[PDB]
Amino acid sequence: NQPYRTGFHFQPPKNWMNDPNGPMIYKGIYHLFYQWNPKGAVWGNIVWAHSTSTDLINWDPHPPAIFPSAPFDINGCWSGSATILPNGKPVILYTGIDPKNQQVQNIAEPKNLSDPYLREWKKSPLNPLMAPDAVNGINASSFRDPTTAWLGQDKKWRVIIGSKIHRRGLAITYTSKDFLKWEKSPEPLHYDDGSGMWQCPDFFPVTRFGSNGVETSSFGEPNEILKHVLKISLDDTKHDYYTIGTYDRVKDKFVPDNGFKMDGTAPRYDYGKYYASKTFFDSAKNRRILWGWTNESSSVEDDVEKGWSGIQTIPRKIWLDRSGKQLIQWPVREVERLRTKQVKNLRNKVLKSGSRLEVYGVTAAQADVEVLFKVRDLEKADVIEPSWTDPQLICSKMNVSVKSGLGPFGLMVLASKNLEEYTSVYFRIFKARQNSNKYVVLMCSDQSRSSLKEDNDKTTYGAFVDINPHQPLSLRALIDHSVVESFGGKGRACITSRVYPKLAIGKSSHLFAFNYGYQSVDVLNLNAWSMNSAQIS
Ligand SMILES: OC[C@H]1O[C@@](CO)(O[C@H]2O[C@H](CO)[C@@H](O)[C@H](O)[C@H]2O)[C@@H](O)[C@@H]1O
Ligand SMILES: *[C@@H]1O[C@H](CO)[C@@H](O)[C@H](O)[C@H]1NC(C)=O
Ligand SMILES: *[C@@H]1O[C@H](CO)[C@@H](O)[C@H](O)[C@H]1NC(C)=O
Ligand SMILES: *[C@@H]1O[C@H](CO)[C@@H](O)[C@H](O)[C@H]1NC(C)=O
Repeated sequence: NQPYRTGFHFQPPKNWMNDPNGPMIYKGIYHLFYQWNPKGAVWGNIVWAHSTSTDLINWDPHPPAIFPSAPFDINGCWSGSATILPNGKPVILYTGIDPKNQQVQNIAEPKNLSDPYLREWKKSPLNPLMAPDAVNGINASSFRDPTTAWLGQDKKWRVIIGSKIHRRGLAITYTSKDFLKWEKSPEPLHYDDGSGMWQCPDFFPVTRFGSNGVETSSFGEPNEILKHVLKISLDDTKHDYYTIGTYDRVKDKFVPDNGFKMDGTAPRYDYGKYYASKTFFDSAKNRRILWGWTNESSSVEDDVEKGWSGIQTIPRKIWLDRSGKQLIQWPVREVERLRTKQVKNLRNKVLKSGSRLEVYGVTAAQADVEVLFKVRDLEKADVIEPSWTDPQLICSKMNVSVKSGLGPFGLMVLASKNLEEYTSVYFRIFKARQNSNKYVVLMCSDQSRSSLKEDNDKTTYGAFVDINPHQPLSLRALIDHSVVESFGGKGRACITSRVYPKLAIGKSSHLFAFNYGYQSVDVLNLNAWSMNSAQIS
């Protein structure tokens, strides 16, 4: 009755969904809460719906845990997070709205401490632990989204909240004696002028040279080398920006790396439809999982008709790149279990100027794509014009049918029978200069013809990929009907989007490997795997 729902991602079986809340692991069992509306498909009566997992793919439902049932949140149960106590106990810090509509911070512990499901959450009476008042003085309507809490070189527990002072975005921190009495720190971990409110802030360390993530309370180790990443969801831009740096424990301030603010030149986790993103430390695999919400690119009139709004992007694994100034993301390996026992392959195939070879035997609407493009003679690449600095902007000013020396060439997913409607993520190579052997790799995700219904978020997203076009260029594509996640250079580039085709659905879907550019490129290899369904609820 509806071909726009995902088969292996995650979403409620009905109604609106928002921010990802309190992601963690306890007794080998992962947990996921989130902003959910039990009444309709439009933001409302938000509650902390629950679900659990053993492979971050299959989810078992559970009745809402944090919902309005006390003064301190009688008007709403906003986003929060869960900290792992130095004994294995998992609590929660969430923003509730009290009887006089003002963002207060409340804490919540579990009931049956032995229950591996933690379905019943107990909410302290001392709540709220933190609230905007006459002394702290802050926009009571702009003090929410508390992060996970990290100890320190002492007993002092630290955490930050997202606020704003006259357009001055920041992260208010509160030191805690023993996770009960919280003192309002007289200085934000950081802040940035210009950018509005700071939402869904997240603060966590990353080892420099290591794939597996680091704990949340790790401090100055003489053997291991740590770095820090503060990410915050912006308001007036609806994107996610992070930044890497150091953390002077003295002034409890965050110091980004060599000239890098949180807005202006700040990198995005995802250069497409991403939001409310948040991480969490996996004790079991020693990795850091990254959750992201991702709006609904369909008109609301649709969310009301289809009965649902909001999907959750596949948990990603992030970590610092070798260069040290960019996070590397790549979906959880355990998801490749939904891959059909079969295997669609294609190796050593030429892509003549403006050619395209179809990928046949595969659920074109629910698969895992993956290509390795090879570019010969990089010299044929064009030299970028000055102005072209914003990735997104270039991909929007130069659609798919506009040729380039090296490009455009990538994938066409959920493509229609004869291309009346298709999606096209691809690459374009240019020279940074002319003789200073340095190239720029453009990753574009065109949405202009993603569907036939003019009423959809057709905005195209753009991004740059820090890879060396000397070797082959990678590009993966998770395919799941309405949602498509793009990955370039092994995650180095993550552009996700939402499509709603009228002809490209179910068994009527097609895939396509193209190259409509001048110079012809080669397909060193390409594997498309059909993807079975995941038990979501
Ligand atoms: O409880 C809502 C929950 O969502 C967030 C996500 O960033 O709120 C933002 O998005 C809303 C929908 O566009 C806006 O109305 C709201 O003003 C904005 O902050 C979280 O901040 C919040 O916890
Ligand atoms: C509730 O928690 C208690 C912890 O003492 C546990 O003994 C009990 O099994 C739980 N409830 C049940 C029976 O599921
Ligand atoms: C800040 O607070 C004032 C009064 O509480 C409110 O009118 C204003 O909208 C707030 N600014 C925003 C949008 O964060
Ligand atoms: C959020 O989703 C809406 C549709 O509900 C879309 O139009 C918009 O581009 C997305 N982000 C914003 C507010 O720009």
